[PDB]
Amino acid sequence: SMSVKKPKRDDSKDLALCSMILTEMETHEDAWPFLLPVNLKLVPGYKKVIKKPMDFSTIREKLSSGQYPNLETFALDVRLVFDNCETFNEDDSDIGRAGHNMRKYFEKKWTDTFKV
Ligand SMILES: Nc1ccc2cn[nH]c2c1
Repeated sequence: SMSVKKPKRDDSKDLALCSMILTEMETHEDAWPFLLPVNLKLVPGYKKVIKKPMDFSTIREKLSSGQYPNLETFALDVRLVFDNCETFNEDDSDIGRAGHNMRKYFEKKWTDTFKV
C-alpha cells in the first residue's frame, strides 16, 4: 500500500527475454498456423466467432513498439493465440495439434525463463 513497498524482481531484461522466447516460437516447425493474422476475408466464421484475433507477428509488432506494459500482458497475448486456436479448430486436426504443441512449448519456456 502507500509507502509500503514490496521488494520486486529486476525487470530490466524482460523485454529482451520475451523477444527471445517469441523468436523461438516463430522458428518452431509447428508455428505456421500462428505466424500471420488469420485472413478474415477468406476464412468463414472467424471474424464473428473470434472476438480478439492474435498471432505471432502482431505480438512481435506490439512488443517492438512498447505496447506491452509488463511480462504478463505479453503472456496473455501469447495464450490468446492458443485459446483462439482451440476455439476454432478440432483437437484432432493438424492446426489443432499444432496449437496444443505450441502452448506446451511456450509454457515451459515461460517457467524456465522467469519463475526462477
Ligand atoms: N482449413 C483451415 C483454413 C483456415 C483456417 C483458419 N483457422 N483454421 C483454419 C483451417
